[PDB]
Amino acid sequence: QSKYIGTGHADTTKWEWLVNQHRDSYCSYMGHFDLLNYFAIAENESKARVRFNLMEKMLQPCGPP
Amino acid sequence: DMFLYNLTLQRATGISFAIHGNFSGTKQQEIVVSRGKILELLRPDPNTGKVHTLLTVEVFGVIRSLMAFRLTGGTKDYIVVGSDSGRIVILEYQPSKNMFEKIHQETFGKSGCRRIVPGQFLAVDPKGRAVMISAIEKQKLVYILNRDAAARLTISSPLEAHKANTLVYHVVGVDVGFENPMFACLEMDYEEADNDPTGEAAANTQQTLTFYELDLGLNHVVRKYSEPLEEHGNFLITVPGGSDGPSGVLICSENYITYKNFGDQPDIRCPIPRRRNDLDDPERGMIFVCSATHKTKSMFFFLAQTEQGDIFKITLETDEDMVTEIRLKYFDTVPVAAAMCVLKTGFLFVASEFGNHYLYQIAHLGDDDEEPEFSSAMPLEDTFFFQPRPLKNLVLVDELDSLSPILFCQIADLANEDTPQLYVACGRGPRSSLRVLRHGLEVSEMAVSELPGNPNAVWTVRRHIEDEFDAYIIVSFVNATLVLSIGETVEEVTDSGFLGTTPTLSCSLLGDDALVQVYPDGIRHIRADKRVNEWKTPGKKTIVKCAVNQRQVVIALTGGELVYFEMDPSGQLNEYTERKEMSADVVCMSLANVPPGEQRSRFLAVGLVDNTVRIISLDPSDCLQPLSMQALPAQPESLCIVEMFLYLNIGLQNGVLLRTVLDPVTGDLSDTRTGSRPVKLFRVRMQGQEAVLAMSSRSWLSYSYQSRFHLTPLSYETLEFASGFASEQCPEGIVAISTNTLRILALEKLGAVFNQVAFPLQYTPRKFVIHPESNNLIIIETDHNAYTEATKAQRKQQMAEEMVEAAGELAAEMAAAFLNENLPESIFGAPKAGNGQWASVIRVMNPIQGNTLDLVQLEQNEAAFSVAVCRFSNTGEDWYVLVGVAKDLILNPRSVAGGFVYTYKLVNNGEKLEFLHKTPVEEVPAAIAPFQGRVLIGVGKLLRVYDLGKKKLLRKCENKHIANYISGIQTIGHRVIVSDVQESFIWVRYKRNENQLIIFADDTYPRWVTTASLLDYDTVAGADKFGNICVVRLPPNTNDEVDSQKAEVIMNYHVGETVLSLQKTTLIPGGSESLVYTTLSGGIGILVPFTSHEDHDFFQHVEMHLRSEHPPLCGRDHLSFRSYYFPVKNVIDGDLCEQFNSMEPNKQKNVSEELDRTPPEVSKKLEDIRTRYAFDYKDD
Repeated sequence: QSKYIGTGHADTTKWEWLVNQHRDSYCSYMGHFDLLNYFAIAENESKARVRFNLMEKMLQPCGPP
Repeated sequence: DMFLYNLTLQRATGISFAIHGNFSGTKQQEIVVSRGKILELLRPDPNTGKVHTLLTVEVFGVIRSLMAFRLTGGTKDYIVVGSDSGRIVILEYQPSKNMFEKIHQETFGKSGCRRIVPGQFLAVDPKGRAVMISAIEKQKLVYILNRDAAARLTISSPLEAHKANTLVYHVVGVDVGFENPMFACLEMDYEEADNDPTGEAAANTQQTLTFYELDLGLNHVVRKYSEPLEEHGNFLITVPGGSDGPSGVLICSENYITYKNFGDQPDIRCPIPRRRNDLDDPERGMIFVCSATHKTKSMFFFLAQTEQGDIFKITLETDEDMVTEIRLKYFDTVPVAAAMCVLKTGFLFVASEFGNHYLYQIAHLGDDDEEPEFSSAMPLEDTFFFQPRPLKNLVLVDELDSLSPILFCQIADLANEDTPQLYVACGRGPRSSLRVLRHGLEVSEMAVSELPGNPNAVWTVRRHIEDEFDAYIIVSFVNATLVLSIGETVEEVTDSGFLGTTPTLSCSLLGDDALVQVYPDGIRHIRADKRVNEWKTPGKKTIVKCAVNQRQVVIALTGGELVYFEMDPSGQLNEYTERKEMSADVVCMSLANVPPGEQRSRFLAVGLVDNTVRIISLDPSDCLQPLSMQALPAQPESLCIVEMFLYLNIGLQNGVLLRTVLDPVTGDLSDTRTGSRPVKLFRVRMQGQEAVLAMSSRSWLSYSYQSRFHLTPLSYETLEFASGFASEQCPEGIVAISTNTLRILALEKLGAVFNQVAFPLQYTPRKFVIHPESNNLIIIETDHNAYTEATKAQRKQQMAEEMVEAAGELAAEMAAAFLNENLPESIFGAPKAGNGQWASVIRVMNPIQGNTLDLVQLEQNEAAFSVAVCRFSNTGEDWYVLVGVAKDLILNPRSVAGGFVYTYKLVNNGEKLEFLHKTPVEEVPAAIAPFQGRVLIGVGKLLRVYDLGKKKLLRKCENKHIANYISGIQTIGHRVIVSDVQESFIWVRYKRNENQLIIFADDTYPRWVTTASLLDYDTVAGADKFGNICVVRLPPNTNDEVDSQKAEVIMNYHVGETVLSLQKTTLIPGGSESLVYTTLSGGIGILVPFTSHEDHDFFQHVEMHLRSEHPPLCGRDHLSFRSYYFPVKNVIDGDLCEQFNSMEPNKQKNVSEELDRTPPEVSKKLEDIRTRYAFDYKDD
């Protein structure tokens, strides 16, 4: 379980948990087509640019610890 | 108990992926596209230039990547599919069976669009020796592809290429000349960024272009090369290598493109050219959205499209084995595409990311003209500039109608027809539209010409019997008839025809070349040799009805007096020596056409005011003698004898139509109600055979197909008359007149589908309401990152003023061309700017035509998200239009300055909006609903009861215990259902005594609701942002006085496409209620209740069997797919069940015999659902 990214333990901070679920969420946006469609419709941006911003968000989705 | 049954009616039309190649194994090139949940194989014809859908298959999974490859010496391209399964699948299309054969399927991970499980990215070696499937992070796998002695493709074991804490922007196979396979990818390591509380490690962390090599001799993968990039890139391009061109990749980046082959190749960059005088905010960057690649034995080039839809032709100059410069050139402009395919024989396929798709023909390669050609070696510091021009290198050859994205939908009978239409608000920005959907036969409008007065009839007459095409079109009005010669210019004629001033009852070609006109005052015969024989009506009578033929003319006069004329072989007409009277007056007649061998038809159908039809012989043995009569449930309106056997068709005054069999006597019959309109009958030529066209509220077509009849309606408006047509312009069409309009139509397509008529809009629509009196539409069109027309005008003017400032005096001329021309925003894209800017417009549009009745351009930073039309209890019967608007909405991070609620008077029975007042509010109100003479408005998490005041909307009640945010609200006569954005539905009661909104129920699960509908007083059906659908029900014995009721969920089902409209409605007259939903990918589905538990067990066992004998194509588990977020509860997948007809015959025999049935029985029981709830046009 330690080798599986996203797994947690007792000494897991809240920042680690929410950066894990943030990256998971962004990857799911990349995956499910109609989700990326809804997002690309909300903010008037093409699918490519929305995926690009979602990839730039992967470095630090929330902020430094 | 409530068990449901899902079925798709219009499959998803938007395209997520598109590849091209010789998938059929021939010289023909096909295009495999992924619509998300559906894999589709299309074949564009190099002759007619149309795209035909060869195959369409539901994969019951999420397609995330699509690639095609070919082994060395191969003649047929395979299909690698990266899905949401933990499996990779290689497929091969089979033309003899028209199905994708799953050649290979290898498992490696868990299901779902996971973060570290491969499937998102897919890149193949350009020689076909290896394929690489990779996730967004960490894990990367490579399979080796090699065929055996039987020439069948074989796969190897997976080779690991993992790299912890690494993100992959894109993967691309590098074209090496049969060297070790190379996979280049963009990576980004976040291990440093995750351990730096200052955030400085986040910055300066640039992505690395890394080259992975597959050591075929050592059978392992090593991170061979890696170099950081200057700025972040979005995707790569395979540069052809080996014998054709130099190896390498093209990294696309914000405002730049970089050829960066590894070794001693220096990095070559070129800035992205920008359009001259961009109305966009200059602070915004510019990237490419997609790229196509064409490889020739001679040359090669690329096509890269920008965010504005600018297609550039990128060429590389080369010396020795190294590249010298990147030569870009402005090719053309098309809508923003998700994929492009450059096929041989000069064709470009443009699958737009939203809206309709396009197929162009390449006329010129883009060179030999005098347009500027940019190079990387050109010095500048400032970017290149070019002029966007109309299409001059491409020509639009075909356009595929795509409904994606569907944002609102109302299924109602706004038109005069009987079957309800689907009024769909859908589109993308400027290319948005309101499209009306009728399920029937596609009608190709060949011509339309408006007619004066009210025409009542029309016929089409040849000049000679041997003429392959008609010669005249005759139109009968109230006091006149008009003749048109269908020559090259379809012009009005007068001399060749004679006819008369009076109305005409019939026009036919009697002789080989003789014309016969029947009018109420008599009969005119016109010989080819211009000699006219005139027949006056005996006495003061007039001709009521008529029935003509190739050699017979029967007329019915007032008092029901029949007069019979027969033509002798010499050519003249001879009146019979007897006139028969009927029991009552005659209202309609029909006379079958003469067979080619015989010289006269025998049977004559006559309809009477007696509400009876009678068959009368016309042979001289028993001329004008009764043969067989028959009573009818109502007075007849039209009759038509037709062959396929002999059938008499009877259309009554009410909407009923009857088919009867007859020969010496009338036989048994079958009937159906079409009603609302009197049924008329016309002879039409369809597919080289005789078919009958019956006209009521809709125009239905009855035609025999392999001794099996069909009665399919036309996806078209009401029509008043019609006759068969045939010219060189339209070899087999129909001339039809409607109220004050003449139309030349054609029925090219034989299959019945959802056909559309599109009304363009300006901005992206959010919602539209139905005005009960006017039957018109009030649509709100809101768009992010947008200028309003006024603001766009000021920035264009201001840009001209800045433009004049340069010393130069051609600035005024450049400003003449620049100001004069506002480029069409539909094709060249709409100017976009600002992260906080918006653009919203209210529109009053008539759904019958395409005209906009009223237009209300809102302010610059105002964004409307809700709208409603209702009355108020304090005022009279005056209609008011409330529009919820938001002020300075900034999303990511969410921050709102304010909100407004406009109130409008809607005067002139729903044709103009008059400003009343504009009530401000603190948070955005995204929900407005009429409720008990007042209006419920949801501002933020606060649900307020609002009443109308003469100055502003007075707040009468408020409830603020709502969790997060109000997305929608619908109310039954007493209760209030609100849709929390994240916390499912909530159940609120309004106490009338104190104006108090008491929350009396909520949901046990959180649901990201998108839309919903109240199925009854207790249950609600809701959609999901993640593409789910549920039905939640209150406990049976409940009252709104109690509190904290947990609403139980009685239905869960993952559709796989995000649903944005649920509506309980009946699709056809006589059918049952179905729950029709629309989706964001341009698809229409239905949920259908079961009538008995026996059917539930039956279809359930069908589901279980097909889950194992016909597993989903891309390795996904069907039960897990439909249980994506919530386990399935009381839904049967009918899309999987209907694949029973696609299985092998032995599997059909096994599954059927396990149910103690036969395959045809199972198929018929599956068709029964569509017959009861959807569209079935079989006519016994």
